[PDB]
Amino acid sequence: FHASALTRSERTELRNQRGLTIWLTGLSASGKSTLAVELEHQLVRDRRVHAYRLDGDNIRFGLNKDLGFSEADRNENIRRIAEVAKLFADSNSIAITSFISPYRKDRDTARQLHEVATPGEETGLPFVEVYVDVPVEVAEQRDPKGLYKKAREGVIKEFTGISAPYEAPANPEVHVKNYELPVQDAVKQIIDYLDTKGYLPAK
Amino acid sequence: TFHASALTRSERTELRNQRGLTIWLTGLSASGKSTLAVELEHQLVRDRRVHAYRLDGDNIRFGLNKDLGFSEADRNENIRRIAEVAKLFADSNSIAITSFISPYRKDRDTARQLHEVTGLPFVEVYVDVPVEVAEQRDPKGLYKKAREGVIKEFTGISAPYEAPANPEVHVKNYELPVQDAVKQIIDYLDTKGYLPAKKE
Ligand SMILES: Nc1ncnc2c1ncn2[C@@H]1O[C@H](COP(=O)(O)OP(=O)(O)O)[C@@H](O)[C@H]1O
Ligand SMILES: Nc1ncnc2c1ncn2[C@@H]1O[C@H](COP(=O)(O)OP(=O)(O)O)[C@@H](O)[C@H]1O
Ligand SMILES: Nc1ncnc2c1ncn2[C@@H]1O[C@H](COP(=O)(O)OS(=O)(=O)O)[C@@H](O)[C@H]1O
Repeated sequence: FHASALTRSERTELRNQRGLTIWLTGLSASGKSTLAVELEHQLVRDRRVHAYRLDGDNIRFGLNKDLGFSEADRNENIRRIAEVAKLFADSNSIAITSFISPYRKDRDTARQLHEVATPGEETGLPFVEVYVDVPVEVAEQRDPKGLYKKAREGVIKEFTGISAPYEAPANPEVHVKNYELPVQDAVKQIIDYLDTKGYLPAK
Repeated sequence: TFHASALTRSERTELRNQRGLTIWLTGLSASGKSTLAVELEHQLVRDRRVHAYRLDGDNIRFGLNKDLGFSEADRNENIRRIAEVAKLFADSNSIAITSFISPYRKDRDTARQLHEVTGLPFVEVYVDVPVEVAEQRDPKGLYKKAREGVIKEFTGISAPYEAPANPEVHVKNYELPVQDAVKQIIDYLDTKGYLPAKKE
């Protein structure tokens, strides 16, 4: 019987794909969730790989149902999400996250956790920071849930882009100017990048 | 010309060619949980060709749960988080394999309902050895430290272990080859049709 756990190399070959994390960041209504859902469809369906999205829906009322909006809780929220994305990446799955993650330190913390060697290997796992970029005016014109309106009326306290800052990434792996660009083209810009790094199986 | 709705379990199941579920190991320190987890993961990924992942002390205690100490509020939290992570894995159509002592019936029960509450299968595996067997293995000298009071509230010595009354799989993991134990688990999984067809 095997006494040593599967190595990244054995798992990579046996699962026939690599593991990495795709981290979307951008204003509310920039389209993070929209790109994540379609990106996941193509990866699993079109590319035949294991990919899984982490977002408010499966995190907020589960793993992080105990976190509020305090500085401490906001940091812990990001920390936990990052550790989880890392576990999926370590299992040779492609984790896709779509949290506003407004602060540079939010993404730095997630990147660092991924970029540090894993128990056994000499390297970490790829962390692909995708800036889903739209001017605030574009986000406000979308405002599907009315959040911006309620943000400009204090109904919502400190809202990214309105009463709290969004710190734009200077050097994201993928910068998607997600406006006046069809969703299919934006998702393609992402998949095309992944292919240039050979992060995906043939096709 | 794009998907507005996220992949459904049914579709992810078709596309991934496997079901997702959580195999929860529970038992005393040195009962053999990691050994079983490692070999089980090898067999599921290699021989059965599926996506499975072990959640053990290694990748959890120093990462996601590094902030957790030992107050009971902490041991409950440790278990709760692990259960939620296992569920996400099952939801992704992966077979999560967790190996934590998880001494309290309450925690395992809470973990289970998190899954069964349509829903994900939760296969509770009791990796059972009487305490004298675990204490004679004591590969890391933890039992010796517990006996000397160097480690307090040590499961099975100075803290309780609530054995599962009706676990899906009961492994009498003593004077038993690891291969036979893993086979017991995998065979149970096939009786439930949880795995794709065996490779020819
Ligand atoms: N490339 C795009 N072109 C036009 N509309 C888009 C595009 N991407 C996203 N949207 C639209 O913008 C709104 C916000 O998208 P959403 O995914 O909910 O954003 P976020 O997850 O960043 O809050 C939705 O109405 C969505 O359909
Ligand atoms: N079936 C077995 N028979 C005899 N020894 C075993 C068996 N399974 C595991 N062990 C031994 O027992 C020790 C504890 O196993 P381990 O898997 O680390 O336990 P646990 O993870 O439950 O604390 C190890 O030294 C291992 O080699
Ligand atoms: N007080 C303690 N009780 C039990 N295990 C302990 C204790 N202190 C340290 N350990 C170590 O931590 C492992 C148990 O950790 P877990 O499996 O994560 O336990 S659980 O109860 O929270 O599920 C044991 O194998 C042992 O190496």
